[PDB]
Amino acid sequence: VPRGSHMMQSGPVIRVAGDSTAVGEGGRWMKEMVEAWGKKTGTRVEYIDSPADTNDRLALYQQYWAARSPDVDVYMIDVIWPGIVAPHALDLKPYLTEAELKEFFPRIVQNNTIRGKLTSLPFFTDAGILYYRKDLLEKYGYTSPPRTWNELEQMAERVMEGERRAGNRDFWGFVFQGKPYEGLTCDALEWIYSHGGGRIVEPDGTISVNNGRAALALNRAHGWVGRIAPQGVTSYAEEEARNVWQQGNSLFMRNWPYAYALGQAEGSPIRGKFGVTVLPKASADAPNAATLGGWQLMVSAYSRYPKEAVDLVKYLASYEVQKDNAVRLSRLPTRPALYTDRDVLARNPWFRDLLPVFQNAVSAPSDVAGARYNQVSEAIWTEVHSVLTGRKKGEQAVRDLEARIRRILRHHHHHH
Repeated sequence: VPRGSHMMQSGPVIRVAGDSTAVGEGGRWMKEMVEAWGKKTGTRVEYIDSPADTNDRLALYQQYWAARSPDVDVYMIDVIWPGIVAPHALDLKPYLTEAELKEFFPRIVQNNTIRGKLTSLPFFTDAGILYYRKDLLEKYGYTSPPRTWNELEQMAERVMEGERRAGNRDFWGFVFQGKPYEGLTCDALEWIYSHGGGRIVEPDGTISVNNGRAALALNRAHGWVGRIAPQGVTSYAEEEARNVWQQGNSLFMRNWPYAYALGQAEGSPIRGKFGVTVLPKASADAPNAATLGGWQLMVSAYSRYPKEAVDLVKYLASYEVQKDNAVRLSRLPTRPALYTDRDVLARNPWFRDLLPVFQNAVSAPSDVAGARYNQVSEAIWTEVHSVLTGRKKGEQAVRDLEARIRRILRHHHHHH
């Protein structure tokens, strides 16, 4: 076969579908890392811009997976996607030693493990956290943020009485996401799990929510509505909550981490006045909780170069690449060691406060629900929202919610 520029060059070409280089800096950075890996290893690489919209990205990836296409080796997948994409993922478990796997938060490794397959490595993350006004806590004699829900409610009532007396009729104690949508599922998982009430649906498939601790969790949350939280909280998603908070009108907020940098912006009324920590829990013997978000890296089951693709994924999820992502882009690492890295904390000191968040991360039940996740989530947010609006109590809601999820997850073919 003759040589010439138009003839085939031998050798692998490793193709990554990552964040888009057209939108913001995340995709430009990710492509820079892929190209760096290619240069350091002598491996040709190509980069595919993925949609920023999660549903559009999933659709794009499904065009490849439907065909068992070899044309992407590495995909960047959402936290709830392992549960639906596992058959399209190479099992990474044989390629990682225990020492290597243990460097990641175990709850995020668990999220990515579906019927024993390690579908993907943790890349960067997000979870539900507590925002608190440190100025106001100091003013009212508190030296640390609340560790329990009762403390939260006590502090909220004291600070609300003092700020309303001083004349701010718009001031509240707590804002969160109470609207009947996906975000309520995430708030509710935190409430229930942090009361010792379980994970709604357990990783082994047990529908555990009909229990006394879960019921209290929900009744407690109803007890906030119109009292330490606005009556309108039952219509709030993430940005309605952030609006009240960022105006200076809430002592506490539950939200995702994106609100932190927005609150520190030049014109923000609350710039320099807040901290973050893990959400409270019912008592010291209960566990903490933070509903898990974020992104993972999968090697395609259809890759023609699985070993090389794995090498690239391990590199992208490595200590130094995650560190670069944290220092340059403020992405939250999936390695606990980075939360005490002196260079990460010099750039992002508040990251330290998130270590207990990710040590206590819990996932929505996408592992077990598969193609029926949205049905299960809708059941959860509907029943929980029924409690927040006073239309039913927690005991009935958790009973009704168990029944709803059982119907959704039941095998079609019954046998009497």
